Amino acid sequence: HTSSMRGVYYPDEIFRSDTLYLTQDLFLPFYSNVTGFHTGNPVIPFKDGIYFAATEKSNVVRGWVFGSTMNNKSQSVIIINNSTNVVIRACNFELHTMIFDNAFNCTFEYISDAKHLREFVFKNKDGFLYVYKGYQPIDVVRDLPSGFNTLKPIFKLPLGINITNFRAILTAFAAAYFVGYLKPTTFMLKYDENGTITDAVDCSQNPLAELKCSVKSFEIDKGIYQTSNFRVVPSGDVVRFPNITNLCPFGEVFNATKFPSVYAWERKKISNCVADYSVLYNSTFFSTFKCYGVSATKLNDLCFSNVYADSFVVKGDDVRQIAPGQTGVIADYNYKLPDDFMGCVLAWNTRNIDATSTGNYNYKYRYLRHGKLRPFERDISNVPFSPDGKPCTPPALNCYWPLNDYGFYTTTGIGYQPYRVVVLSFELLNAPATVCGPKLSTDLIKNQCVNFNFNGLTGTGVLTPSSKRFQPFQQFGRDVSDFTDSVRDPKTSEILDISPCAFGGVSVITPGTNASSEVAVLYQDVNCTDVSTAIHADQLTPAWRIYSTGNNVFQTQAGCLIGAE
Amino acid sequence: VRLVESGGGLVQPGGSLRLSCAASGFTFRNYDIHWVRQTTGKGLEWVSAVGTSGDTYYLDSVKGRFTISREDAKKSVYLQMNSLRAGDTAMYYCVRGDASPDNIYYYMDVWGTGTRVIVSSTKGPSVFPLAPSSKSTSGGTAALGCLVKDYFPEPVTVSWNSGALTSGVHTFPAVLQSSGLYSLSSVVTVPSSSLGTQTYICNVNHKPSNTKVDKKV
Amino acid sequence: DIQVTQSPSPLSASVGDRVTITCRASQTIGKYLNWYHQIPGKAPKLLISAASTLHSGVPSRFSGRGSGTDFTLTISSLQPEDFGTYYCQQSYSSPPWTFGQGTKVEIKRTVAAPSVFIFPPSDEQLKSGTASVVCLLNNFYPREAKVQWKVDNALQSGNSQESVTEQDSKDSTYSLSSTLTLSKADYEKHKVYACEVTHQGLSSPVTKSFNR
Repeated sequence: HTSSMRGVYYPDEIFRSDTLYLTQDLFLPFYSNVTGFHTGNPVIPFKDGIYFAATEKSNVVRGWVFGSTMNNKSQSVIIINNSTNVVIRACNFELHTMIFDNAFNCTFEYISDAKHLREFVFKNKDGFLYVYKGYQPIDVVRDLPSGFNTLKPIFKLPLGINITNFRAILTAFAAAYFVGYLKPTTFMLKYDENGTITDAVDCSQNPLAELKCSVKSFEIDKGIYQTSNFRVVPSGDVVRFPNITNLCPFGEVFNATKFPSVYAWERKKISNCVADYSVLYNSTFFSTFKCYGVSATKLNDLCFSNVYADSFVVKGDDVRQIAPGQTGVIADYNYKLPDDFMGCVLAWNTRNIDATSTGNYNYKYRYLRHGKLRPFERDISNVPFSPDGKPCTPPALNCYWPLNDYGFYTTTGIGYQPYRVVVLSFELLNAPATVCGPKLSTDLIKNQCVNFNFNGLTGTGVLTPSSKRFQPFQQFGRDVSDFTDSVRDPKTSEILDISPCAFGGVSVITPGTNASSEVAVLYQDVNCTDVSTAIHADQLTPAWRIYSTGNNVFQTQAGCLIGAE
Repeated sequence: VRLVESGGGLVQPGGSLRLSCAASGFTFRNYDIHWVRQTTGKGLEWVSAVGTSGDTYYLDSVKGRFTISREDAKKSVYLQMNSLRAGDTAMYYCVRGDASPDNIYYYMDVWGTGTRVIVSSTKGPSVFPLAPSSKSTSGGTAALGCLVKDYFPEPVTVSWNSGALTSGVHTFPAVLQSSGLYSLSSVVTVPSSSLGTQTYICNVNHKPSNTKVDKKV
Repeated sequence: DIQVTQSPSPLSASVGDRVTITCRASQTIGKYLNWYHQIPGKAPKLLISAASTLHSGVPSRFSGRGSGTDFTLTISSLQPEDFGTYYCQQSYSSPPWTFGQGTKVEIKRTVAAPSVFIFPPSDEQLKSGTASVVCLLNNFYPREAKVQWKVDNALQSGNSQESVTEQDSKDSTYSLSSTLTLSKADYEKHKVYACEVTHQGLSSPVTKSFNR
């Protein structure tokens, strides 16, 4: 009455050579509690993923009808084996003889014409029915024997129906069911010659199996080994970046019929938006698209604190000092940039607009100024300059205006053409998220080891509400080890976030695979007091199903060795 | 998480030749995919990459000539090379970019295997057998010679009777000459006794014209 | 752009584990710089993260530090399966993903004396009108020697190509093949062909020559 390493199926149909692949979608953990019925007439249980197995000869249990609640409440798929005529109907309802009951609406007629132990594993994921077939000659009549029973798929008809039950068992028999539930875990399969498996290691049954799956080898030597214990209890995934808000004004930036000079660059503030970032990627005519702080692609994944826009016109190839560190005449007199800019820049040609064949003298730049400009500094002064005071009335001796106008014309070179540079200054200061990517969010699930994907904080853990010392203007928070400690929700209900996770990754001490079969654990940094409480309540990350505790000893750097006294 | 390349390169400078980069069981619908150009003794000069959106990046030099395209369900990324010049003969790789916290690093997470796109002409290798056996140096230590010339591809190897003694020697990597052809100089150490003893057969083979040639030197 | 310069000299790894791999750049960057590794023959791979996020795949012995503009790559006890060239890349300029140059890590052993042997051109090559002067240099540890070509007391250079093999695993020595290609007329005009070899492990420059 226990699944002794039963229910191993191929995760895909791609042929693989001799390697050690790690499977995640595989189900039916080894040594699981199977609800075998060794028999409103049937005993139809909930599906939740099942494992079909018939240990009776003469083909007693030959029909199973998947679907939903009976009595004509939802669509149900009929899989009946009658005289080698497998007709898969998915339209008959129930107000052997459960087919001709009602004929309201029928569609999708599928006809497939053509001791014993037949194993079947049924999977329903995103509306896809996966059916596998496996046979193994047995001789005992006590219970389910051991074995591997490599499964092979036979039918993969989705039907868009979430199966939840199974019925229509024959009569006039023994007659058993042997249906067992499955749990989502991780698996490590072996690929031998001729495309057969013949060996599988479920990384969820014992710490020794987890250690075997860690180093990716079917043999463990003596010593201490551990890799993050990240293949014990997986779960779903939560997301962020809630429903969209008013559109970002980034579109109206690249539409002004007129643009300022270099010394009088306008600073437009952008806040409380959800930037699409579609005008930056598409329309690939930006000849100087560069990013400095963030990656040029990872823009729809972050929530910037505050973004701006700096629009000015430069002359051709003179766009080489709008980068952090570059110096020159347009880097300390007209427009500056900090050493840590953390933003992108763009520049597109405007030869057919800001250029004439008779004089386009409308843009100027500052090239004579006392000292250098500070990061993000603007000066629109207009006065003759001399480093001795010297009000310098223009025509007196040698006074001239420290502003040289450009020479924009039509018949010129590439390096003398008006290039409008729009500088987007991104920020990640301590402030609520004012600009994010066009994504959707879901509900904040509590007390579940789901991976969290916040505005800019990713990872995994048990998201649980708590109480700490937070500030209204502060959105997220880090720990001493540069790890995300707490973060508020961008949508609403600003509360604390995931508490400290499991107390490190426990190591597995094994004195040798060929030596013995014992298993012992070694916790890196724990107190050896609340470990049993966290394990018995299924709240700890390395929580094995078949696991116990014999003795815990607490010393300086204890590392309670559970497994040997 | 592994990417497998496909195809190679044989066309002449001035033609078109595309590449492909497959994927594996990893979720290849949100990560990035870029190219890498290794000229076997130069810098990894490639910046082209495509992201989740319609983002298409290229290099400042090869701009308006190459195009990139990816397919999520097919798990394949393409790179077409229009108007190919002669200064692009290198091994092209496929890389993936990912940032752990949100944006800081790319890490070039998973590489590929490579694809050589050479742009030149091909000929037939000419081996020079009949090395000087005994004309000026008989005793002491010496070496033989199986120099080959005039061959564009180099899927060659020179074995010494498939192994019969314990001396220890290896061949030399080929070198591209100024004309556009390669040349190899395979040598072998002399054992305690070689004059009038077990000879050696240079197994130079794998000619594009399917014409094998072997001779003892 | 962000011009990054690595160590311009390969570090011959002895039995010790004290490397000084530097990745200095022009501007200053906090952690916008990574480190990779490529064994000659295969594709590159990630070795060291941005000095604070070294993940799995690479053993925890390989450490990393960096701040400002001077980066240092501290490595623990070296392993024989962890040799090759280590590259570093800047992460500031996002579109121009420009890598570094390369720092080769070889094995250090005892100094060997190169057995200089120059061989005359083949007999069948003379029927085509060309001539190849090959000078063989094998069994030497220091990979710093350069070959000088002199024919009839005349300096010959510019028309010679050299090919050096990787460090073997049996004797940990190198082998060089310097070939000087000359025409038939220039070969028949001269008679003496000397192969001048200058090596550090040799007390005197060994020069071999032959007469036609």
